[PDB]
Amino acid sequence: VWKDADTTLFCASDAKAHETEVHNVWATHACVPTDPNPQEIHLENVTENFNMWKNNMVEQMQEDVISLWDQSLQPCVKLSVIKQACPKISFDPIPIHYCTPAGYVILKCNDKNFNGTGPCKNVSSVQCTHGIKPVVSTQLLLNGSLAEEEIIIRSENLTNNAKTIIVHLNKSVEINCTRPSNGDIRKAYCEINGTKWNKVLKQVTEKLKEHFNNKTIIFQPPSGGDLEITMHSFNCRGEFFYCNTTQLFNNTCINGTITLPCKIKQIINMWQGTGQAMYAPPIDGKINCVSNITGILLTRDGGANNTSNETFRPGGGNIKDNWRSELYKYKVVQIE
Ligand SMILES: NC[C@H](NC(=O)c1ccc(-c2cc(F)c(Cl)c(F)c2)[nH]1)c1nc(CO)c(CO)s1
Ligand SMILES: NC[C@H](NC(=O)c1ccc(-c2cc(F)c(Cl)c(F)c2)[nH]1)c1nc(CO)c(CO)s1
Ligand SMILES: *[C@@H]1O[C@H](CO)[C@@H](O)[C@H](O)[C@H]1NC(C)=O
Ligand SMILES: *[C@@H]1O[C@H](CO)[C@@H](O)[C@H](O)[C@H]1NC(C)=O
Ligand SMILES: *[C@@H]1O[C@H](CO)[C@@H](O)[C@H](O)[C@H]1NC(C)=O
Ligand SMILES: *[C@@H]1O[C@H](CO)[C@@H](O)[C@H](O)[C@H]1NC(C)=O
Ligand SMILES: *[C@@H]1O[C@H](CO)[C@@H](O)[C@H](O)[C@H]1NC(C)=O
Ligand SMILES: *[C@@H]1O[C@H](CO)[C@@H](O)[C@H](O)[C@H]1NC(C)=O
Ligand SMILES: *[C@@H]1O[C@H](CO)[C@@H](O)[C@H](O)[C@H]1NC(C)=O
Ligand SMILES: *[C@@H]1O[C@H](CO)[C@@H](O)[C@H](O)[C@H]1NC(C)=O
Repeated sequence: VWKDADTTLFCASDAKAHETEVHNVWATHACVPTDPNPQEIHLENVTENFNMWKNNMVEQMQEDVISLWDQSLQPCVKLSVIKQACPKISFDPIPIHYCTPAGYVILKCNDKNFNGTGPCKNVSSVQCTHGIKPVVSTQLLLNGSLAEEEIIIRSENLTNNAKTIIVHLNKSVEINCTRPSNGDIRKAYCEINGTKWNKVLKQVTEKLKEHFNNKTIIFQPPSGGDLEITMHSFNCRGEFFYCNTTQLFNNTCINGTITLPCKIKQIINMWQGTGQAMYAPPIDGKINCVSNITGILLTRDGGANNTSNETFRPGGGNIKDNWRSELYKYKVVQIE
């Protein structure tokens, strides 16, 4: 028998001790090696109680990704306004596993269409999660895992427009971002196949209808707020990219290549909440990153319970929701 508990987890990874990349460096001294023979025990006739929006596992990943960025990504000016060293780095996230110490176990929901909250019929017990890459981004969830069957709408409270929505895709759409080798060093662009993106976006529209009484589904650009939230921001090879996602939410098409205009920025608002700092100028050459879009962060407009329209805008900024989208199927329990 077991009870719900919060505990201190430990991480594991396949960090190459030989490597210079900051995530390997970090994982080398912070995580143990992954179990080469991991076990998973199906619990027969067991139904358990999950809640992705209240899982302590998410607060502990957050704490780790902070520690990683604070030792890896050093700005040149920070805080008492300090000026320090900010050397260009090798940067490419690696998968991190989370594991329970003695006397505890992780329970896993295997229901193909589990939404992140409620009971789950097909449960197993494992010692570690799967490998999760700590990808920090807004608007679009990159390089995650995909839903196994249908698209999944996740939200702490659908009818409450203040709660963020996580759309979990079942089909990946590549986004391909380049700061060309050669001139404005800060100009970049992301290409997305519009045929692939618009088909999937229309699948989310029809999915959102099941949950919003077949009311009309409308997308719009974010009304305002932080640059970090009104644009798709993320880190590619150590450079901070800020991309304009207007064309991604073009209701007109719900057929060609979509090119988003992007800006590499040096003055950032730290998602760690540590303020505004200045990073180093970009490395020379073709800065390129190809990522899989595997989810979308949305906020529904308020004040439309009168109309038969429902508007959604790509949002985010709470980086913990990025960790939730991968830990939603797990929860820690204590064994007596
Ligand atoms: N301007 C306000 C400032 N916002 C941020 O720091 C912020 C949010 C999201 C990202 C972000 C996301 C990314 F994906 C990437 Cl790549 C990135 F580089 C940055 N940054 C805040 N300061 C406080 C302290 O009271 C706040 C309340 O908690 S919000
Ligand atoms: N106390 C609030 C906290 N203060 C700072 O961050 C801060 C003070 C001075 C500098 C500074 C000075 C420089 F000369 C250079 Cl070059 C630089 F890079 C940074 N930064 C903030 N947090 C957020 C959102 O995260 C803010 C909105 O920007 S202000
Ligand atoms: C339960 O989950 C396991 C692990 O993914 C899967 O192989 C199996 O098909 C599932 N069975 C049922 C009845 O849900
Ligand atoms: C998830 O499923 C539970 C159990 O049926 C339900 O109570 C909850 O409203 C669902 N949430 C969403 C966002 O569909
Ligand atoms: C994704 O899910 C939708 C339902 O939300 C379904 O119609 C579609 O066929 C699925 N696509 C794939 C590739 O599984
Ligand atoms: C969800 O939101 C609605 C509307 O904001 C509210 O009436 C309801 O109480 C909320 N549910 C919970 C469990 O807080
Ligand atoms: C990504 O786009 C660049 C152009 O910026 C192109 O050279 C490259 O072949 C693309 N990669 C993939 C995998 O499509
Ligand atoms: C875009 O995706 C469609 C499939 O939806 C494919 O048939 C087409 O060749 C793709 N085009 C490009 C330029 O990637
Ligand atoms: C994003 O692109 C649209 C279309 O060109 C433009 O109107 C808007 O001002 C851009 N947003 C920002 C923040 O530059
Ligand atoms: C996503 O994964 C690809 C493939 O490993 C990698 O090349 C790319 O840099 C990753 N993107 C981000 C933003 O981490």
